[PDB]
Amino acid sequence: STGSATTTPIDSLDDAYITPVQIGTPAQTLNLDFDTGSSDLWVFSSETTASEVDGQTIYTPSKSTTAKLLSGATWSISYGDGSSSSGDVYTDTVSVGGLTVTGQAVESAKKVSSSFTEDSTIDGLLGLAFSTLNTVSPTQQKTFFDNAKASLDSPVFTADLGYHAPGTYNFGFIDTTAYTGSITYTAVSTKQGFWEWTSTGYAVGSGTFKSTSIDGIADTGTTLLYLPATVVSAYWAQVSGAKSSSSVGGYVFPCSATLPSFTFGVGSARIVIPGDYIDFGPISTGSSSCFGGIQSSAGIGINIFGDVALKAAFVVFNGATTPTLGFASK
Ligand SMILES: Cc1nc(N)sc1-c1nccn1C
Repeated sequence: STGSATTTPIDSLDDAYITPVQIGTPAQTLNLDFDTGSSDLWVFSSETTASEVDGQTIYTPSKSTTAKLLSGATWSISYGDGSSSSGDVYTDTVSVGGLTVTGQAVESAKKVSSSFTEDSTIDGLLGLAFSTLNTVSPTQQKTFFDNAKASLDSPVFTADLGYHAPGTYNFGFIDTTAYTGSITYTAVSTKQGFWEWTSTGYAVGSGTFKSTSIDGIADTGTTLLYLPATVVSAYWAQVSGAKSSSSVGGYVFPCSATLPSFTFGVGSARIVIPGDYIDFGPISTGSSSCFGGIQSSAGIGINIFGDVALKAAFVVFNGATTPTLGFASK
């Protein structure tokens, strides 16, 4: 089997991407944030504290003839930005782009933090990291991909995120029309539960490539590109007036700037992030100070190849017996 679904930016800055997901019988369609940096499929629901729902579409398990409470199971998760959610668990039928899993754990939120309530466009998350990170207790649950994998034509999914435009998540096949050139595959460590790999270096604009190993994770659920402070300083030094602002929480730059591109290495191959992709717009409405899309990972504890990087590539998440990651230009 295969599946194919369109993923759409939630706003004009590509702050996140939402993909429609069918849950239950009859189908209830929710728009979920596909997150290769976590491993829980959770939804706003009829169980979510009413004051914490503000415009999201909810899953109502009592209206699904295939829903079953997973008795005794609870979940609780917190993300790198400090947001969080928690609740109980149902199993139900979940379909993405025509690919169906029966018995998928659907984690129903009883509580969500303010940043979830405040984002009316995101109805929940669909985790695509390794199932070892799933938070359900006392019986850990499998991700949608883990449950689907044996049925897929090939044990892969691909992320093809757009810059200020829709893109595609495919399951079970590699669309050879969706990228240019060849796909370069690179090793993955699953030891921390992530799609963790090592970039071979970087360049800023038209500058020379610096060969240096940069461990990090391929994370569709993180907006920006978080890299070591040395690398990030080298980038922003090429932008007149750019500075790290403790009050804003990262590098800012004059909105009048033309940002340089940023290149990262995948083996001997190179992925070029256009300067436009690094612009996250005014820090507050009407400001002439703009927020940068490349930020320091110092104090995160891991480098993160988030959407800023991934949207410049066609990315293969290869779930073969030994997982790997593939990157192609597009
Ligand atoms: C700040 C910026 N740097 C580029 N290379 S294009 C660009 C920009 N200004 C306004 C919108 N966008 C995308």
